[PDB]
Amino acid sequence: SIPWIDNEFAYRALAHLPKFTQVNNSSTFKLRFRCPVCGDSKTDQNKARGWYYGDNNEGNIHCYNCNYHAPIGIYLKEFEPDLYREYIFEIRKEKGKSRPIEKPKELPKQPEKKIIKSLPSCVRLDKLAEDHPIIKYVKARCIPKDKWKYLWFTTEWPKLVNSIAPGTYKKEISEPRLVIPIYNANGKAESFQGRALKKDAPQKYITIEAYPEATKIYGVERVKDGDVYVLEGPIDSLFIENGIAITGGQLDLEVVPFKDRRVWVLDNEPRHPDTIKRMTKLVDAGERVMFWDKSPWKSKDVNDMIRKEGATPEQIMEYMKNNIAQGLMAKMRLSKYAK
Amino acid sequence: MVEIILSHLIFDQAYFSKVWPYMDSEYFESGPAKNTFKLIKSHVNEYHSVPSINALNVALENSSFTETEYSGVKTLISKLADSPEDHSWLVKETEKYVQQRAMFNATSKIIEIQTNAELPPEKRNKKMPDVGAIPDIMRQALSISFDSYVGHDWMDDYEARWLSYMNKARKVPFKLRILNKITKGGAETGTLNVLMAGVNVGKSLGLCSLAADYLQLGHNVLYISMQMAEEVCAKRIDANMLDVSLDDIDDGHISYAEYKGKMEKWREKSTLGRLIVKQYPTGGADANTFRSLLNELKLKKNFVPTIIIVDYLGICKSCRIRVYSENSYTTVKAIAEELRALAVETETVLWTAAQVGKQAWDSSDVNMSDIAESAGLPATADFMLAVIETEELAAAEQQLIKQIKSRYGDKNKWNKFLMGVQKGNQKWVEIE
Amino acid sequence: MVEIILSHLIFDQAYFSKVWPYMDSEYFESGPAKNTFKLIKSHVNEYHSVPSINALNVALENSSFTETEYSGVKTLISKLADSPEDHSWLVKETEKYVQQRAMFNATSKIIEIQTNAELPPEKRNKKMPDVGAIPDIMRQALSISFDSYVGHDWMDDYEARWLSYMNKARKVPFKLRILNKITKGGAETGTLNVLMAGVNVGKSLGLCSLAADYLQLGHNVLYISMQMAEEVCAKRIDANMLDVSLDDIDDGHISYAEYKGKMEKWREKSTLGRLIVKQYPTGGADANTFRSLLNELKLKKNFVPTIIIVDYLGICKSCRIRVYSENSYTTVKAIAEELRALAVETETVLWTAAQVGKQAWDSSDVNMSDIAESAGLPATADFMLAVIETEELAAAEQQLIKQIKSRYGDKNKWNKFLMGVQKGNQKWVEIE
Amino acid sequence: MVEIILSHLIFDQAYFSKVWPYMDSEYFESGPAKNTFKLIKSHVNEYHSVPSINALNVALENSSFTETEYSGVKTLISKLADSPEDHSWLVKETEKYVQQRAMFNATSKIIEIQTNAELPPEKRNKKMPDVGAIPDIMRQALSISFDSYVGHDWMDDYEARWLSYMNKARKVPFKLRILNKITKGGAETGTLNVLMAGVNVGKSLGLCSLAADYLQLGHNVLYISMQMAEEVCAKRIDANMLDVSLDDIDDGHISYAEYKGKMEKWREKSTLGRLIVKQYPTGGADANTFRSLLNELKLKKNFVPTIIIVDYLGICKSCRIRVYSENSYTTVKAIAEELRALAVETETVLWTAAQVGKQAWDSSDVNMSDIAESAGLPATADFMLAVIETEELAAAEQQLIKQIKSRYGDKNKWNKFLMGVQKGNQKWVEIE
Amino acid sequence: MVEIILSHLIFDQAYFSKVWPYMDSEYFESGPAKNTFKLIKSHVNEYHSVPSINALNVALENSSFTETEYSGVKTLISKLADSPEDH
DNA sequence: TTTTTTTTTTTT
RNA sequence: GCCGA
DNA sequence: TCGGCTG
Ligand SMILES: Nc1ncnc2c1ncn2[C@@H]1O[C@H](COP(=O)(O)OP(=O)(O)OP(O)(O)=S)[C@@H](O)[C@H]1O
Ligand SMILES: Nc1ncnc2c1ncn2[C@@H]1O[C@H](COP(=O)(O)OP(=O)(O)OP(O)(O)=S)[C@@H](O)[C@H]1O
Ligand SMILES: [Mg+2]
Ligand SMILES: [Mg+2]
Ligand SMILES: [Zn+2]
Repeated sequence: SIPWIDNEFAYRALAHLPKFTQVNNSSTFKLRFRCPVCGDSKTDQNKARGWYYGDNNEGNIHCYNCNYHAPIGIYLKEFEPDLYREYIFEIRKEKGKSRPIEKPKELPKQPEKKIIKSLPSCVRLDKLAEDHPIIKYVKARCIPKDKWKYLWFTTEWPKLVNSIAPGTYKKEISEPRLVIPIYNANGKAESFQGRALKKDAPQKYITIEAYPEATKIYGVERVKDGDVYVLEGPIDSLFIENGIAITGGQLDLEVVPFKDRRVWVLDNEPRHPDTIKRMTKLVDAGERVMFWDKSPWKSKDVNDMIRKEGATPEQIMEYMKNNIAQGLMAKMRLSKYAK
Repeated sequence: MVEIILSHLIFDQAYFSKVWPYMDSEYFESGPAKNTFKLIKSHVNEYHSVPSINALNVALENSSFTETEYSGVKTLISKLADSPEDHSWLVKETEKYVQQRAMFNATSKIIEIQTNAELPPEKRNKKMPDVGAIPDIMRQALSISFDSYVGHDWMDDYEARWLSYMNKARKVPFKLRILNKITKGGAETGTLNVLMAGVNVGKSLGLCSLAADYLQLGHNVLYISMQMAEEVCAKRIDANMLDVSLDDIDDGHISYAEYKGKMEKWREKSTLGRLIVKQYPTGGADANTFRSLLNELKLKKNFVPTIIIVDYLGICKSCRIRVYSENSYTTVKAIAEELRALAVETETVLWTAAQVGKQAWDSSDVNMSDIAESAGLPATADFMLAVIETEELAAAEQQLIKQIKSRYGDKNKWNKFLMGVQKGNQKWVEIE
Repeated sequence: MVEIILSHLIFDQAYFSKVWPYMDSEYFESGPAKNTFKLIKSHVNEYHSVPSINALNVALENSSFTETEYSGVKTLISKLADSPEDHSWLVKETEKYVQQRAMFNATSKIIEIQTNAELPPEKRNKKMPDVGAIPDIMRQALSISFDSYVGHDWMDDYEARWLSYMNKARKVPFKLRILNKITKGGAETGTLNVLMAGVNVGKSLGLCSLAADYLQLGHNVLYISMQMAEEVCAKRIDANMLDVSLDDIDDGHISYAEYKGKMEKWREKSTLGRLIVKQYPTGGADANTFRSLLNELKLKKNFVPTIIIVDYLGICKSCRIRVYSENSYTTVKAIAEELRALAVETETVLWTAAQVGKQAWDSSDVNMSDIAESAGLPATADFMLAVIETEELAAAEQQLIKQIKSRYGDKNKWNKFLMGVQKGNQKWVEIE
Repeated sequence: MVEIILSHLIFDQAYFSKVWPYMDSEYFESGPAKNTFKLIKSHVNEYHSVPSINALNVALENSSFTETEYSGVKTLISKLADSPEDHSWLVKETEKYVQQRAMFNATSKIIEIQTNAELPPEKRNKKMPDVGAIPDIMRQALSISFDSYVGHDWMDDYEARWLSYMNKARKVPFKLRILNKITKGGAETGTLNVLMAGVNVGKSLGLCSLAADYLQLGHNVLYISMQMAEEVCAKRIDANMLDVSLDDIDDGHISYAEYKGKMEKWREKSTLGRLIVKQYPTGGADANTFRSLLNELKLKKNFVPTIIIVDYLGICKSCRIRVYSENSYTTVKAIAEELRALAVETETVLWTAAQVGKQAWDSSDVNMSDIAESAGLPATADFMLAVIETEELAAAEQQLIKQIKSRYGDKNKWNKFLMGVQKGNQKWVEIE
Repeated sequence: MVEIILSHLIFDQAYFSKVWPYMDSEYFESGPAKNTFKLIKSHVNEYHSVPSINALNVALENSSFTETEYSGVKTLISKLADSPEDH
């Protein structure tokens, strides 16, 4: 196919549609829009189910509201016959010639730009009194005290962010959150996560990046010799020696260092097929993945094991060190464990 | 070492002429290597030669790949270059890599097979073999080698042909001299023999006659019944070897004292083996089940089989094709393949019986184009017979054997012969 | 289910008497289950009996493990209960667990073998086998079915076989001398028999005649009316038993006084049994529906059918196959196999009729090949009769029954015999 | 692709002299490509010779070009190499590029024509073609092919056809004077031939001999055998080639020393071809298979055959026919058609055997009507030789060969001939 | 009353022997109850008998549905319990 | 790839 | 539509 | 109340 022309024509033919948004991440080109086939919902104007994905080898317009998935050419034929003919002609026009899109291959990225120096409205956990409510909550979390020097407590999280990244929130409503600063390899904070307190925070539990190129892996500065264990929760990583945690919905293997010795320690849910998908994509790369297939505990995360089933960190480490499998060996445990 | 293999596939000729036919797209990773091999294979198909780097660049430009795929393939091709090396290490290392990557793919396949097996019905998909097929696949992968024998090459393979001339395989003799004559001394060990016939005309009768003859010949016989109880098959064998009619057994004409006396007279005979009859429900046993039975017979009863005899081939479970998944031809062909594999493994002269098509019933002659469940049996079987007792052979108390498929001798020498099948004694005699 | 396996090992003798032969420490786990089974194995080795919970705890105290293993084994031991579940389900489930864990172990073993093979000979481990052992390692892991039975021996079990011969409890008489004579004691339980005939030649007439004959012999008969209605079938049965020409019945030649007298006279007989007739819509009943009917019968009334007669097998609808999922040959043979399985489950003679293709609907003789439905029906069946009627036979009121397929006895001793069918009475009369 | 085309125009003589007549300035681009081709055309026009790279650079030096155009042309000129690509792929790829660009140009032209049409007629371009000529223009787009060879054109290829006549480019001799006499030079390539065996003739023997004679002439032969084992067919080949009687091979009269000596003596001769025997199960080989076998032989053994002898036509399988029978007219007709299609597409001579009726058996004279597979095989078989053996000819060690159907020559010229058949040597010799 | 129906389907031979032939999958729900009845029906087909709670737990462990469905079925089975009742 | 009904056709 | 806040 | 989610 011709994905770049597909993206260009999709942008041309979807910009005028209401609730259009050109969501362009460094590897993905997507368009959000209210689907003209269905119209989505009057309440769900911003919750527009019309999506276009052009990052694939072909451009596909999919709407989950009316369940309409189709190639971009079909949409052009059904809605923009003039633009349809334009696209269908120009695709053949450039089809004969060699693809030149690789010629302007430039990187607009930048190095550390918003290096985080100090945290207003934040008091570190080890600096707090033993009867602080957050301290009691983390006692319930059973986090070892020595690592409390890595977590802060705040009450002005929107204010803190707008002091770091102004304009994030139109209102700086005071909000207590657990600020977990995410540092780089050299030890300087490149982002920070406002972990929700109590059962759940009111809104917007998100990790605020200092800049788009900031790291998403927590604890990299504390990585020592030996195998590196990759987990899903920074608090969970706090229970793991040489344990880093990826912070984000995107899982890129290239950005994660220690290709030789990185070990993926994921959740203990054989169900939740997205987990199985992640496991499969990791094993297809021949990566080192830990398997909970022989775990005596049946909780979800390591901290859950500790809190609910009374697991101890040493048991966790010995299970991880004895349950690392790679290649076909990993695939066996993956296959048996999934269901 | 995929880069080296591709480099010497492109920049070398002798390496290609030696290694190309065995290469396949399944032997490379899903990244740039597989796409490069796809382009190379497409060019070779289209022009019958190895392309040049410029040709590969042209094909890549005129290809439907992703930006990542296009960049990777271009980078790999740019990395390709001729490394001057010896034409002895390259071939062996390529063969090693092809075997290693064949085994990885095979293993992944058996893992997928097990995953499919653990799936519940309906939800589980198809076009994937059953768990029982897992060993056979693992046999293929270990057989991959760059020395392929495709056919007999006259003036090139003359040592093997002369060896086949002078030497002859060991034969397990029958007790009927007619079968020895039509098999030049007997049946070879690692063979799947079948006694085809019509329905209720003597499939199991012939199998039991062979079982009784082989028991009298001192071999160790296992009779696996799928349509008859153990008592029924053992009664057939008793009728054959004690010269007592089944009517006499059912009516009780022979006294238990005489029965015990005959049994002791047979037991005191030194040249006697042990025949063991095992029953499984119809569709409840497969080749794996037969292997488990052999294991327990070697352990529990300390009995090593020599003549495995299965009552009905078409009844047995495929052992490799999920039950009620494919058609009849594929299922029965897989059954025959599994049974022959077991026979070759255990070095036992296996016997079974297949059912002819409805056209052959009550017909004075049958042939290969009459097998009901699958016509693939003669391809798999090594010695097949027929029974043509239609209208007047029974009235004359005789039989007729077509010798449909004979891998031991020339089937068109004694193709049709008459056997005096005695139904009351469940035995075969010779008309001479 | 490891906890269940250990609990039923400790607190059951029957389970231990059939699953301990097939048990290895490599099956269960590398955790507390492994050490618990090791304790069980040690306790049975030192003293040849199954331990107790107190004995197991004493053994654990005597044995040495790490604190974590100690706590885990103790916790598992505390979680053991009798729980006297079903035996069949228990053995089947533990067999499935053994097979799956054996497959997992074999696959891990071959993976380790390949991993060692990739290593340099100096670095690699000599203890593991070579790659050539990958196939057999799989098949030995596919032959671990739970089956301790080796079967008969023909030499070490001749007395038991003679005792089995003496047990004629399988045979059921026919109330007709000719049928019993040609079946050597009549039909047997769980044995499918087919009385095939052309359209409007007397299939259901013969089936109702057999139902009446079995009723006069004290059995319990279940007549499954596939085409007619309940009242009509009962009318035919009355025509046979109450000896009143079916027509007379509709022409008032039997007064209600005489009908009541005959019915009460038959009720007074102590040798009379029970006959239940069930009508079913065409293509709406089979082994699943038949077993539902069986359970409903056994609950509503103290009725256990000794004979199961099906009005026509072709009218039935296959259990697994949909109404017209596949061709006639697959679905009808599936129905035949399901009915035979139902018969062998309930240990009842299952009679049914079959239709004949148009080639023999007016022939003096009908052969086995002339089965209108699947040719698998004259393969899944046992005692097959064919009913033939011509102008001369109709004038003589004598249907000709041909012993087309005879599993019970000699198919050629009396192949064709004239029956004395009186269509007015729906009765068969032997001819002397 | 433009860079490669320009480079091989500059630095080649055969490719230029082949592809120049079909190159136009509008085929390439509106930029560097068009200007470079304009320079090439100008140089080849002013001086009737392909410019050199420095000549092209000089032409660039003295020409009307803009600064950007000058830089682009200079860079492209410096980017021209003398890469020695293969010829066939280069021709095919440049033809594909030319056709694609011609299609793009024609599509753009018709689109611009339609755009011009939808304008006020007072304000339009007169030079633009009218709409009614649009189907013609696209035709000119598709009238672009570098090599215009579609079928054999009479009066335009009389020289090539005469060269084929004189060179006998289709015939393949038989090593027997009689066969070449009755075929005007032997059998022809891309043809099928059949031997009609009579009452016991041995279909294998003749195909065996021809196989040999074809071997002694240096032709690559492949004997796909069905009713025989590879060793048996190769043994017949040995009998024909080494002058050793077939039964002597079985007895052992000829020793290993003499056998190996004769084999090496034959190997010393440079006029000896290669024979590849491949076996297939009876009825398990259709024509399509043979195609895959040829692909494998060409790819792996580099064996490109010119003679393909299949053991038996009736034993073969139809390529796409579900119903199979031992002797059916539709099957033999389909098999003959498919085998002849295989022969045509492979440019190879194909031989097979077939059986005739009993009327042909009893009578020495055999008519095309007196053929079991008449109308069917006669229709698709280029050559048909009825091989008949009579008792008098058996005593004289001869056979009566009759040319039943000769697409090669007149039937009656030399119809019947006595052939010196030696059954033990499996050899055919001429008769003085 | 699906919980009661299942509880007396398991812990009662008399109730089962009557109600089972009429019972079918489409009679309970689209949630846990349907899956529990599916497991019960599968076991009944396999062994011609009512499974115990342990057998149902074994079947649930060897099942394919999601974590939500698994939790629902486990909760229902744990909530299954015979009570003194009349036929 | 078998398998069965029905019809239609054709060859021996 | 499902999930997260 | 928001964003991100395969076919
Ligand atoms: N008890 C018996 N007494 C005498 N002859 C019998 C007896 N049982 C079977 N036969 C004969 O055995 C012959 C063939 O029976 P089988 O051994 O079943 O042959 P078959 O080909 O295996 O039949 P199948 O298994 O149903 S396809 C029939 O023709 C009967 O005459
Ligand atoms: N009520 C009746 N009165 C007299 N004769 C009858 C009666 N019912 C059936 N018959 C005769 O019985 C023979 C067929 O009847 P049935 O056995 O009921 O039919 P069937 O054997 O089920 O076969 P089909 O194909 O279903 S009609 C024929 O000779 C009929 O004339
Ligand atoms: Mg039998
Ligand atoms: Mg009827
Ligand atoms: Zn929509």
